[PDB]
Parts: sequence; C-alpha cells; structure tokens
Amino acid sequence: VSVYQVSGTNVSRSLPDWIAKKRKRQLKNDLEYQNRVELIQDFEFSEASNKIKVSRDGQYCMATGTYKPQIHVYDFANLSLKFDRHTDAENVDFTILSDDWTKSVHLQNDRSIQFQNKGGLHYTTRIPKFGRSLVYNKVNCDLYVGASGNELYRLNLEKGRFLNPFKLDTEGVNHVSINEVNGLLAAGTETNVVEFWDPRSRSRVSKLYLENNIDNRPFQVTTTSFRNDGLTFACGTSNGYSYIYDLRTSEPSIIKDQGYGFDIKKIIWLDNVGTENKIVTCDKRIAKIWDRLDGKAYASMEPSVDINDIEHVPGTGMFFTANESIPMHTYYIPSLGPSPRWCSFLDSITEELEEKPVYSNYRFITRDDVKKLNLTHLVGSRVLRAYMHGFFINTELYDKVSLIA
Amino acid sequence: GISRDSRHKRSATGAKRAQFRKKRKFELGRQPANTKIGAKRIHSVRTRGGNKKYRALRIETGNFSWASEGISKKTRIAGVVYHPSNNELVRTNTLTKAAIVQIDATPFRQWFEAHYGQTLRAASAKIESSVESQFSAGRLYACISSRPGQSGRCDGYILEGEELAFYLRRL
Amino acid sequence: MKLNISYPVNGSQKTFEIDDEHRIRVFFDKRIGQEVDGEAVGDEFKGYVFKISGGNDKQGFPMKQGVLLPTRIKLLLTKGERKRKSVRGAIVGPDLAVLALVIVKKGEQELEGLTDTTVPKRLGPKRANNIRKFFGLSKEDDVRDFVIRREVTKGEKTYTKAPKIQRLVTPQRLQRKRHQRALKVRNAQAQREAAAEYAQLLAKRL
Amino acid sequence: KKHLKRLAAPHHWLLDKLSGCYAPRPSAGPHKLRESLPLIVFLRNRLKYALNGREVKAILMQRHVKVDGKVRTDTTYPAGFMDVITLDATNENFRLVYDVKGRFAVHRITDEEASYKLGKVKKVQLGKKGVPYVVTHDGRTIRYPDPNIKVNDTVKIDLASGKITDFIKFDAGKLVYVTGGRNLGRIGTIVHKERHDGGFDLVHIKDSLDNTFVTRLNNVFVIGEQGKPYISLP
Amino acid sequence: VQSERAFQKQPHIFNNPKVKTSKRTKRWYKNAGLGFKTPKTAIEGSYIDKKCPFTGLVSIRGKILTGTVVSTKMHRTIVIRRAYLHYIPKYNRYEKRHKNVPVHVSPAFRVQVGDIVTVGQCRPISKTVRFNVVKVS
Amino acid sequence: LKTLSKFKNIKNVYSATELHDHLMVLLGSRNTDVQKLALDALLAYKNPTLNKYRDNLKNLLDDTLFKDEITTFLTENGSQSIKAEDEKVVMPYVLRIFFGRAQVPPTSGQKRSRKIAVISVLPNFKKPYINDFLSLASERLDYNYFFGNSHQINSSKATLKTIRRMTGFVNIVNSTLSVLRTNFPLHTNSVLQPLIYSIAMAYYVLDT
Amino acid sequence: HFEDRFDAREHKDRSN
Amino acid sequence: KASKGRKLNYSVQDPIANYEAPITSGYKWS
RNA sequence: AUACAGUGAAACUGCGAAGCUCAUUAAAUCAGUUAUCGUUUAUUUGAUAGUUACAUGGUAUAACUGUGGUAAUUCUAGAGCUAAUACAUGCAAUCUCGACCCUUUGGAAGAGAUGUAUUUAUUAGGAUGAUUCAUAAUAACUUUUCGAAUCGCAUGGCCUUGUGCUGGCGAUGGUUCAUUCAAAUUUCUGCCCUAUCAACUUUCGAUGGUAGGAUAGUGGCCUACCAUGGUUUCAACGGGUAACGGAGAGGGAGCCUGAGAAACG
Ligand SMILES: [Mg+2]
Ligand SMILES: [Mg+2]
Ligand SMILES: [Mg+2]
Repeated sequence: VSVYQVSGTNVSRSLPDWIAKKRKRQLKNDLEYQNRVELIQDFEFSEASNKIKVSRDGQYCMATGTYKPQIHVYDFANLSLKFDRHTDAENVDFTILSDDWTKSVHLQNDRSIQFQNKGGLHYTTRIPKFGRSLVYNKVNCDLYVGASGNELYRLNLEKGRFLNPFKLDTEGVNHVSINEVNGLLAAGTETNVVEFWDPRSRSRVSKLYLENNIDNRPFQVTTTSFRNDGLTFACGTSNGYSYIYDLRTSEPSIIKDQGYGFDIKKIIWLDNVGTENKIVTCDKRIAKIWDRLDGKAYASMEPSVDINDIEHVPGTGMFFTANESIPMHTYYIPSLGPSPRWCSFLDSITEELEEKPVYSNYRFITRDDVKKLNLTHLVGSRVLRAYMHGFFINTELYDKVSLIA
Repeated sequence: GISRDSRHKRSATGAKRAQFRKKRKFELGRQPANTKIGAKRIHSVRTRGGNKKYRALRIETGNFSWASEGISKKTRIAGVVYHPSNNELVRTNTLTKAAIVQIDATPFRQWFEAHYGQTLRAASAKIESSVESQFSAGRLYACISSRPGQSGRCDGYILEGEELAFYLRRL
Repeated sequence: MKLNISYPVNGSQKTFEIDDEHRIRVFFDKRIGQEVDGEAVGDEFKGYVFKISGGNDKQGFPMKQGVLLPTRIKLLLTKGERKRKSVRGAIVGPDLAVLALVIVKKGEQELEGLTDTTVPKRLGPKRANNIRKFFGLSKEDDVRDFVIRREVTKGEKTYTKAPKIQRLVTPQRLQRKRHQRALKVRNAQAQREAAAEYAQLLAKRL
Repeated sequence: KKHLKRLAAPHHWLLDKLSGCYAPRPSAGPHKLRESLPLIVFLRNRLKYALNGREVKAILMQRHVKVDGKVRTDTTYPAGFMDVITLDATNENFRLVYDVKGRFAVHRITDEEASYKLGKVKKVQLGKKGVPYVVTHDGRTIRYPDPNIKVNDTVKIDLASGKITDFIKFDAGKLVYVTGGRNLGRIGTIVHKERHDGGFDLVHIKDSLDNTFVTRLNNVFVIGEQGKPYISLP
Repeated sequence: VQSERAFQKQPHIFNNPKVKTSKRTKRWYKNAGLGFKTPKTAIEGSYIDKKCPFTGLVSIRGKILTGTVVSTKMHRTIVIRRAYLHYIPKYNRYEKRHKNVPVHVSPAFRVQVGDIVTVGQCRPISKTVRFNVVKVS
Repeated sequence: LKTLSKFKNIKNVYSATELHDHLMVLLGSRNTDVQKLALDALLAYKNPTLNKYRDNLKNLLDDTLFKDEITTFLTENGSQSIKAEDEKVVMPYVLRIFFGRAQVPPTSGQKRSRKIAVISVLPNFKKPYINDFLSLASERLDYNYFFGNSHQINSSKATLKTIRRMTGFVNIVNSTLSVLRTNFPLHTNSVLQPLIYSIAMAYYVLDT
Repeated sequence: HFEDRFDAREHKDRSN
Repeated sequence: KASKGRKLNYSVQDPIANYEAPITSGYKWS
C-alpha cells in the first residue's frame, strides 16, 4: 500500500530541525516551498509534543507541548489553532471528558491533576504519589489514576471526592484502560502481569502472567487496550512485543514484535475504517499497521524522529502522531479509508505529497544479541540484512534460535 | 502562574496571612525544563536584563571530566542510573544536576591507550579496579555537575574513590 | 469572473471580463501555483500557459496559498503579533470575483494589451556593483561614467538627476580605515609604554 | 521619579525654598544625587552669573565652563566635592568644599591649584591581564597605581593627564575632612581608628580647638598632614 | 557522615585517588573574623555543613547578637531567647519581655539548653533563620 | 564544474577516469564551494556505496553541521558509522573532505576549532587510513629528488611557496602527533622523509 | 550604635 | 505526612463537585 | 557640482512611551536603621579589545509605477522596481631571557612567548575582619559571543608626481569592570482597647536537614526523602476601632515587548 506524509519533518534525523528552517528561509526562493500545502496552520509545538487526542465530536483536536508547557486546541473547520494555554508543569496524560474540547482532565508530571474548562483552569488537585496513566469511567463517573504506588487511586467527579483506592498486588501501574461495553479494567504492572478489576464491585477478577518463550529478559506491561467488541484485549511489553488476548482464554492468540526492541507506547484498534481485523502498534521508532488474525503487516509509518503518541481520526485513513520534532506528523493512507470530511480535497493532491515508502515486516537484532543467540555463523548470509549497528532477521527464525539458545 | 513570593506562606507564629498585593514580574518563576536524553533541543529564554538562559529540553552529549588524569572529553550520555532527590527522574531518564548517568567510555579509553601505550610506566598507568571494570563494560558512571535547565549543557565528571564506592552501594 | 492576466517579461498586465461560464468551469478545482492551457480558456488564448497566482472573492477576501479549501476560514495571520482574519482558500471556485494569472509561455497569437506593449523599469541600479552587473563593467572601468541619468524639465528649465552611488570606493573611506588602524596601533603602543613604566617603577621598588 | 520639589531638594545646595515649584534634578554622573551640586545651581544661585536656566544653558553651549578640565554642556551635570570648575572668560577657578554648616562653598583657587585635585581611594583591585587599578570617590579608574596605595588613602590627580602625582596614607595625625554626618565640613586631625569588623568602623578626630568628635570611616577624606594641607582651604 | 541520599562533600575540594599522598581527606576551612577563633573540631572534624560559618559557604556580616539557648530539639538549629525591659509610660514602669530567635548551629559547636551563645548575621538560610552560632560559652 | 555534474553519464565521457582523478583533487581543495561542486560531479558517477552515504558526505561539506556529522557519522562503533565492507570505497572520499577542511586557514576562533575537530577524528580511523591521510599531506611536497640524489637541495625548489607548503605539512604532523601520541603510524615515505627534507630545506634557505 | 546622620534642623537657626 | 497531599484526604472538594454527571443507562451489556 | 552634494513629503532604521475610580487595612502598612561576600541595572562618568578588502550578496523589500477585489476600515491580492548604522557574509606584528660584553645610554646571535565570551573539571591564590573574592594557567565545551564592509566637517605633512604614502576635530557603534540613577529581598526598633479572645500552627509546608527545579539572585519559593518540631499567660491566636487616621480600567484565564511592566499597550 501507500503512505502519504501530509505534514511533518521531511528532513532526515541527523539534520537538525531548527537549522533547516533558517536554511529554508535562504531556500525560500524554491517553488516547492511556495506551493507547499499545510493542512492545519500552527500544527507544530515549539520543540516537541507529548500527547494528541481527537475530540469525540470529530471537529476538534487537543495536544500538549514541551516548553513552555502548553495545551493547543485545533479547530478543524477553521483549519487552525483555536487557542494555546500554558501550564505550570508538563503533561503526562490527559482525557477529554466532553464530546467537544470544553471539559478535560490533565495529569501533570508534578503529581497534580488539573481540570480545564472553557474559560481556563477550573481546579487543581494532587494525588498521593506520582501518576503514569489516567482513565475515566462514564457510567460510574469515576476517574482512575495509576501511580508509582500499588494503590490505584479513585476520584469521583459526581461527588467531588476521593474514594477507596483499589489495592494492586504489585507496585506500580504503567497503564490503565477501561472497556466500554463491559466495564472491565486493566492495570499494567511493572512485573510481567496484568491485573483485571471490576468497577461494579471492587474486586480483582484475575491476573494474566505474560509468557515470552522467545525472550527471557524481564519486561514491563507498558500499554493495554480493549477492543470495541469487548472480548479481545491487547498488551504491550517493554521488551517490544504486543500480545492480543481473547479474554475468555488464558493464552496469547498472537505475539507480534516490532523488532527494534523498544517499548510499546500505544495500541489502537482500527475497527471503524473497515476490515476491522487491523491493529496499530507504536514504538518510539516505528508505528505499524498489521492484520489482527494472521500477523501480516498492512502498512508502516516510519517518521525520522521519535514517536511519543499516535492517534487515529475515527472512520478515516488519517493519523496524527506526537513527535519529538517541532512539527506534528500526520499520515494519510488512502487505502485504509477516505480522508476526513474537514480536509475533503486532500484526495485531489495525493500526487504532490511525499508518498513515503521492510522495517515493519522483518525483525532487528542488536550486535550483542547476535553473539548470545549463536547467530554469528549466519553473519554474511542472505537470511539476515545489515541495518546500521545491528542486523535484521526473519521473525519466525529468530524465535527458533532464541528457543535453541 | 509560578511565583516565588513568601507572602502566601504562613507567618512564623502560625498566623494565616492575607494577600497583600497582586503577583509582580520581579518575583516570577518559569516551568521546569525536564531535560531528557535525545537529539539536542535547546530553547533560549530572555531573562531579567538583556541576559539569556538556555533551556536544554533534550541533550545527548556532554563534556565529562576525568579528574585524576586531568582530561575532559565530549561523550554521549547513555542513561540516568541514580538521582539523589527523586527516583521518578531516574525512571523517566531526566537529566539534572547531581544525577548519576552512564557515559560512553570510547574517547577516554582511546586517550588512555594513546597516552600510556597500554590497553585498558606501569605504575603511572595503574588506575582503580572499579574504573577498569567499568572500562571493560564499556560505560562509565559520571555525575552531572552542570545545570542543564540554566546553561543548556550537561557537563559532568567521572565518579572516583569514595564517591564511586558510596554510589555503587546506593545502586 | 474577471481574469487579471500579467505578462511579466513585458511588465504588462490587463483584465479580461469573461461572461460565459465555460472558461470559468475549466478553471475550477485548480490551485494557486498550478498551470492551465489557454486554448481551453479561448482561441485568442490558444498556445498560452497561465499560472494561477491568487485572486479575490465577491466579498473582497483574498486567496491564501497553503490553505486547502474552496471556502473562507478565519486564520491566525501576521501582517510577532498575530490576528485572526477571514481569508479564502486556495481552491479556485465559482465564488471568485477576480482571478490573477501570470503568462508563463506565449502562444501563437499576440494579445493586444499584453504581448504588444512594454512598460519600462521605474528605477535603475544604485549600488556600484549592481551598476557593474547591469553594464557588465570590468574592474578597471569606472561606474561613475555609466550611472543612469534621468532628464527632468520644469518649464523652460531642464536638468539631469542621477542617484548617489552607494558602496563606492572613495578617498574618504580609505582615510577612515587608515585612521582606525592608526588609532588601534597607537593605543597598543601607549598601553605597552605604560606597562613598561610600571615595570620600571616596580624594579626600583624592589 | 524624575521631578524634584524644592522643599524636598537637598539642604547643602542653600537654595531658597520659595523660588517656586520644582528644583533641578541632578543627572547621573561622578557624584551621587544627594552629594552633588548641579551646574545650574552653581552658575545661577551661587555665582549669580546667570539669571535663569536658559541663560545657564546659553553659557554652557558657549563651552565656557569646564569641570575638572573637561567641557560640560549638561545643565544638571552633578558637580561635587573637590571638583574644579573653570571659567576661562573670567579666568576664574573654583573648588567645591563643604562649610562648617554643611553646604558647598565656592572657593576660588590659583591656576596651579586648579591643575590638580584630590581623590579618596574607594577601591583597589587587579583588573584583566593582571593590571592593578584604583577606584576613587569620583568614579575615576586609575590603572598602574603606586603599590603603597591602599583603600581610604588620598591620591593627588593631575587633571590634564588623569594620573596620580602623589598620595597620602590614612594614619593617625593626618589632616582629615568630614564628608558626612552632622560633622560634615569639619576639619581635624586623626586621633584613633576604632575598628569593628563586620560593622562600621569609627574614627576619632580632634580639631585645632582640641574638641574631639567621632565619625564613621566612610565620611573621612584625608587632605594632608597637620598644618600642611595639600589644598588651599577657605 | 554519609547519612543522606546524596554524597556529602565540600564543593570544589578534590581528592585525587591516583596520587593518594595523604590518608586524611583534604579539608577546606576559613576563619570568620571578628576575632572569633575557628574551633579545631571544625579543622580536624569529619562533618560536612554547607551552612557552617567556618567550613560552609556562608559569611558572617551585620549585627552580632547574644542569647540563651531555649530549645535544641531540631537538626543543626536552635532557638535562643533574648530578654529586655519594655517601658510603659502610662504607669511609668518597665516590664520583662523576650523574643525567640532561631539560629543555625554548626556541629562544631556543642550547645545545651541554657548556655550563652553569641551569633552573627548571615544570608537567609531558611524561612526563618538569619543568624549563625559563632561562639558558645 | 556545475556543468560536469549535470552530465547524464559522466562515467561514459571521453576520459572519465582521468576526470575522476582530477575531481578527487578538487574534493580536497580548501574552498568548500569547490568541494561541493567536485563532490557533486563525483556523485554523478554511479556507485551504490557512495549513494548510501551521500547525505553524510554532503553534511560534512556543510559548515553548520560539520561538527555534528563527525561525532555521529565517523565515531568508532557509532550507529551511523560506515560498515566495515564500505570503508574502502567511502574513506578516500572522507579523507579528501577532511583534508580540504584542514587546509582552511585558522583565522578565527571558529576556524581554529574546525581544524582541531578534523585532527580529532583520526584516532577513530584504522591505521591504514591514517597513513593515507598523512600521505595526502605529503604529496604536494616534492622530496623524491632529494633522497634520490646525495641529499642536495634544488635552487628552483627554493621559493617562498615551497616553505609555505612545508609549514602546512609540518603543522598537520604536529597536530596528528598530539592526538594519536604513541599510536601514531610512522612510515619513511609518508611522514619521515618529507619531514626530513623540510628540515634540510630550512637550513639551505637560512644559510643561502 | 550612633547613626551619624546629618540633621538639617540642628544646623538651622530656631531664633524666630 | 498529610502535608503536600501525600496522605489521601476524603473530604469533599467543592470546585469539582458535580463536575460530571453519571450516565443512567449504564453499560451496554446487561 | 556628470556619482550625490541646499531643502525635503512618503517610506525603511534608532530612541522614548514606566490624573481619576473602588476597597480598606494595627508595627504583615509605614517610618528610622542594617546587609547584599545574596542580586539585575538603559543612561551619565572613568577606564577597557594589535591575534574582494581601492570594501561581498539579495540569500530584498518598502515608499513608488501599474492592474484589480470589496458596502467597507489604521481592509486587500497579482505584476514591476530600487537603498542602509536594516538583513546576511567577510580580511608582511609585538614582548621577554638575552651571548657577542662588540660599543661600556647603546646596539645585538639565538632560544622562547603571545585574544575575549559561555559551561564543566583541575592547579595557583593582590584585596577585605572574613571567602571557593580579584587574577592567572591547563583540558575540553558551545545553535562558540565580541574583536568597525558606518557617517559629517577640514585637506595638513611628505616625498619615492603617482591623486603614491602618511593624516586633524567630531558622530554613531562594541566586550568587560567600576561609578551613577534605580529595583528586589533583608537585620533591629517603633503609644489603642482587649482573656466576657488561651491555645495557634502541621487546613493539601507548619518548624528544620540533605539534594534538585526555578529566580536576577538568598530562601519550603516549589518538589523528593528524612526528624517532629515552631509561637504562647513576659499575652500567641481572635475581636473592635476618628488605623484616610492596597487594588482595577467591561468580568475572570493565557501570552507578547523592554534596562526597567505580570504594562491604563
Ligand atoms: Mg456584495
Ligand atoms: Mg561609557
Ligand atoms: Mg537549595
């Protein structure tokens, strides 16, 4: 398939972003810069972007920045920045409670939860210990905040009161997710275990101990996600594998690795687009779309700069990603689905776009891991492809050798 | 929003003070610069007077000093290992002063071989067993002595002697 | 809609009102910077190539490059201070009162008002090196003889006006540079003399 | 603030309080605002050479007035203690010295006396490239001083070159001039320097009438040896 | 000495492990002046104190006071009490008043509740501390 | 040279190899603009290994990124480092590019730092490649006649130009010795005899 | 402690 | 310990009281 | 005035823009006084930088010419110009030790030596009562700073007659230090009635220690860990007051410039 980069850094990694613009000012004579198309004006954070989320209304977007730490809200109808609001500390996570941008809850890195309303900062509260994730239950009207401590703190917006926190067996919860159809909860502990809780009662239904035959090194559950249907569950391990679980069974339906060995930050189910059996798994380096049932890579999005988050506009082929660079990359896959309503004529200009292009399909090994895996004899053969410090490998063959070693 | 005024605080006797005036610009504070290892990104901040401060939001290299041999080399920073104030900074790989980090040993190793003609006269080349072990590993423990959020640098020095033993116990 | 067509080689420009909707339709759905074939726009335009450069709508708001819409939006534009102003998108559509076009290439026939007419440049070079580039002067040749002069006649009085050459090498600049060098040298001499006198005083004290 | 009320103007100027609403505000310069006499006051309200501010401005733009050998054209230039004011049209040379009341007195002097002044060494430090220098009370930074010169000493500055011709150490039995406190303007001889580290030092001074008084160290200005001042006194 | 998460050291004092000339860790100290004898327990001690007037980066300048220690229940600081007589004109009589001053104490000084301490002013050490113990008796 | 780059098939010109040799010489020229033109014509020749590292070579010619590219592209064991197989093809291009940078006079603090940076990357190179860099410095100096004969200096070679070239060569060797120190690779042809002829050159000039 | 601050009122005559 | 919020306080916080209202329908599943 | 040369709209640069009305507050306001070795500081004043060039580019446009849109604005797009103290780039020396003691002021072989700014590490350490102070050096670092591509008036002294060399008084700029004008914190003291106001503070820091973040800087100013402290019957805390005897520019929130503002912009 074909991936089009509508906006972002078209320059490679070693080239620094800031120099390019000054040299771009010198290169302003170039016709292409004049003819460049920008979907959203001021769609770039000052130095980097932490998180990006699209309002459920579909007509607004929100994002968080690095310096000065700030919140940008973009109006798709006007294709520009509605406003930017500075904050006292950087944002770890946030959620948009209302269908629009009006009400949102932001979890800062200074241990404080900040409630943002249309006019400004409505209220700020502090939790007992540092938080790493946040989620909101509509039915129960409670906001759940993971933290370094074992407790999973619980705040009720209806009563405006903190309540009894759920006591996790393990210390720490990297990510928390709630299942809309079911109400289940998941918590990603530092140890290789995911604990499921009930919001109706306050009880631990069960735990999954993630099992990795391929890799014996310790790992953490970085991210968790629930599919719309409600019987399927996705996990992300710090070592860099993604597990899809049918909740009724206790074994992984499929284990696909990104291959670079980096943490898995975000997992999205592309149920809206069509051919629901597609999932997105994102590292810092690469975010790849692959088929749920069979594990065949549909497409891949390799930005030059690292990825802090990826967000999918529902029902469309467009993706937004929060990156370390000044611009926020947005990728359009015409095959996956039609362009959003607001940018209707983006389809007409598909030729002009970059049309960016192996990394997703194949696995990558570090040089040290090659020596441990007894793959040195293979070195110098077709089975492996040299990429930079390490050498690529076929996914299945890696599993066999690691089982051997 | 950040202020450094003492008026909001309680008095010594415990009395609750009322607001005496609005916040002024000569008593301000700015958001912390959460430096992290990565491609160099620095932000210039216009301060009181014409002076300027450099906000190292991201930095992957630093000028680290081997004090015993009296040399300084520019090396890549691998990651933060230990921070006395908060372990959350260690978890997120945040660079600040006094943070114990791991740095590449390649330039220091090359300099030592070049100067003393020995892989890492013999009495002078002798160094601490712990430092040699780290050199064998490939990464050296160093302490950041610069303030990245102010000067925009991540300079530091290699741990040695009592400092190294103490932190090794702490690790 | 009116077509404001400009031939920049001549420096000429003229407007053509187009009453029939058909030319306007073949213009539709394009973007600023794209090119269109004149023959579709008409036989008199046969062989011409027009680049779309901008335009204004029935409410007077301009088109902006980079904004990809056929309708107006309020964008945050700068004339550091930024204000929100209504501006039209870059997609040509039926709502355009006037469309600006540039003639990239000439066709078979000559347009009466553009290809057949010329408009001289208003001003000429003023820096010495620009004069040299215009006339290709050698270094030995003096720009002073080649300065462009304009005749002005007020009543029966008449005289020539010429610009003041900028970045021209004159004795005054050489004198200033020599003075600066001499001043620096003299300052160094004096400071070394003072240091030597202080050293002699210390030697006497010791 | 940029406007000064005449009743709020400093005492030592001797200005009449009922002249009107505003007094001159001394501009920034060698001497502090509260220890300076702006040229407008000196030329108009002391010498009576000018009848109003405009006439003083005319005189200054004529470049007849020199302060320490340099022509000054700012009306509110803050002339101060031990400053030499020269009017060549009259061939008049003046030196500013407080009186016993505590007010500047216009003391006429010879040309030779006008050629030099006295400066109290307020600071001594090594500058860049290891060049020693002294900062005097009037803001003059003089490089390559005599090594024996220290803080609180006095240096006789040649106005033409701005170089130290001679110096006087601060020691008991030296002739001193008070430049602050209630004893401002009094002249005496040092008797004892009481020292409080971390606090203001004290100096006891005895006048020719054998009356003794105590003044802080900062307010002392060594002007010569007893019976042999380096400057003509009024 | 190393009872904290961070390593306590005198800043910019370097001990070269390679040279290993002397067993004793190099110690930097200064005399605060005012004829206040710098105690030897600071010179040959092992403590590290950034706010000690003799080994820390704090300078004694300004008012010098005297007082009686009233509390020593906190770490490296004490509360002294200064007493005086306040004059009431309506009854033409004096009455006893007192003020409590929190003062930082360097570990080089050993103070009990009741002894007489002379203290010197320094920069704000904390919210309420502006004085430093410089002599005990 | 801009015309040379624009040729569709520079490899197929009447004299491509001889043109290629001269292009290499220009790549080492002090004027960075010549290097960009000379490099561009070299890239016109189709070579897969060079095409892989084309951006890195261009970054090296760029002044603003010269420092960053060295630490990333050339550092031993670095992720961007050239593969061992491709060292042979790319390094000759790298050596000339660094040679041209070294020839740039040290007239400002920035230029002094750039000269230091060029010499500081040598320890990353393998010994055969460092020897090549020293050889490139000594090609200009003509010394084969001196040691071929019984060590007599030619008067025609005695010119102010020659001494200037020798001062440039000796400064590079001094800078190299300071960095590599005991690791410095010493050869008779590449370093020692150009060095010796330089001393013999100074004595003849000073006396004559 | 002595202020050593010049007081204008002391030097002014109060004869009136 | 209670200072800086390090202990959990269950008193009602007025500004966020009635910030959001629960959905009466409940979860999609019975 | 054959480059212009007097005056000069417009335009581009530079500098400065820093009375009223409401509330009320007991030594938290204010007054006197102390410190900044704990800080920022336009301007004034005094010192202070030997480390293609007979002068580079548009990587540049305005005013202006001309074509138009709109009901319309200190609303507008297209085409064509042209400048800088605007924007970018950028370049044949001096001092020591000094043999020969040749001449005895003196010349002089050779050996040497040679910016500034930021950050870190390390070494040495004239000034103050006191310093890790001033200063110097070593090794590196840097979105490596600065180190006259400027202007007015005058046309002197030389000669090697080339418009060759060397030049007088000013203006505008620029690094650092000190001074001055300011600002911010800060030590001690300072007339009401009160117990029918005896506990107050940890009430999302209260008192203190270690480290970090921020600030122009000290400092719970803020954050992580740790100890349980701090004020008070010698009146804490609370209450009343002839305590006129601090706030805002339609209402809250966020941001921008400057030496100086959370700006009556
Ligand atoms: Mg209309
Ligand atoms: Mg000045
Ligand atoms: Mg601190």
